[PDB]
Amino acid sequence: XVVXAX
Amino acid sequence: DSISLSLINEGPSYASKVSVGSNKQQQTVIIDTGSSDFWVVDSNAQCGKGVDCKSSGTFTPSSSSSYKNLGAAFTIRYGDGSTSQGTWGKDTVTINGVSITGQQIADVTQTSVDQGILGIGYTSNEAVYDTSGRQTTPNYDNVPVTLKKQGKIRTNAYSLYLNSPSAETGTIIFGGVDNAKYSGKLVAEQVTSSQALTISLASVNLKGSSFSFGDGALLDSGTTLTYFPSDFAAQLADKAGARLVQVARDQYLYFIDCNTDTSGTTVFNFGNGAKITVPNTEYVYQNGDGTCLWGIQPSDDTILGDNFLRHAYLLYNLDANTISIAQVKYTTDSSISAV
Repeated sequence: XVVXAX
Repeated sequence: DSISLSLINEGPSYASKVSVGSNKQQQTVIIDTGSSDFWVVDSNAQCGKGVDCKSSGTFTPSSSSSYKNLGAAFTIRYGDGSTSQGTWGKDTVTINGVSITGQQIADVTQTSVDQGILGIGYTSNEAVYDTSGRQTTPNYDNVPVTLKKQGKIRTNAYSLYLNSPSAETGTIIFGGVDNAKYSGKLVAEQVTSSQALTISLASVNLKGSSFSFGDGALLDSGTTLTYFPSDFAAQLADKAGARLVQVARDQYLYFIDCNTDTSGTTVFNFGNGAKITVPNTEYVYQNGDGTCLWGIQPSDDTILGDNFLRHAYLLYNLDANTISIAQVKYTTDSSISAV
């Protein structure tokens, strides 16, 4: 898998 | 005063039990330094296709005598493409027995994320915009800010100890630091972003070669792997022997032999001299099919995720805008002092 606010 | 909270090593991310509402409805939610909003799965939410979003607890606003509907719509989209939508609210939030009142959270009624998320980053990174770019609700005091304002901690700061790759649990400490859990001294690194918890990464040492970097890296507990700009990742990949594979229309992943030699280490050197040594075991990510992802992937974003962070003890200080880092020491020994 995950990649969390970009 | 500090608040220790157990982190459950769930595989791709780390989650904790947090209760919400007058009736303290327990949720198991991802602890995420990479986002800033706390949202819970409504009991009546509709999960995304094939998502079992209610298996880590849910929140029933109508069961809480203290729940306040703010009436504003909530929407967020994460780096991996997953999303949540619902409505903004306020309620009591309790973390290992310590309660904060009137905490703004989102009651999420549709999500493609597996569970709720406790975002603990800067308030400036709150998801308060519509998908037109327009701000639809004011920035607000998120959980760490409220812990400070309500006198539960002294400083908006927290220490992150993901623990070992094989560990069942780690610990996050709000407003404190466990001095037993690292070697040498913590080195303060300058946060270089207004919105993200990013610090200057000076170089990476791999297979006895130094690769100069110099740009910011986000230190994100809610990211599983490590991400570098394409060109930099390719240099590392070539050294590591990883191979690029287009796995979907617009997605490229590095894979590596499941049997690659992982006896070495990869070393991360930061602007102010912080140094973290990561065992190379962290760069072979088992897929279910007898293939392995490499633990470094290409991206427009530079992110040091769990496979890095397990090997550091980090004290994030959102007031000072520093993150203080030292090589982790895995131990049950504890010597916590307030920050």
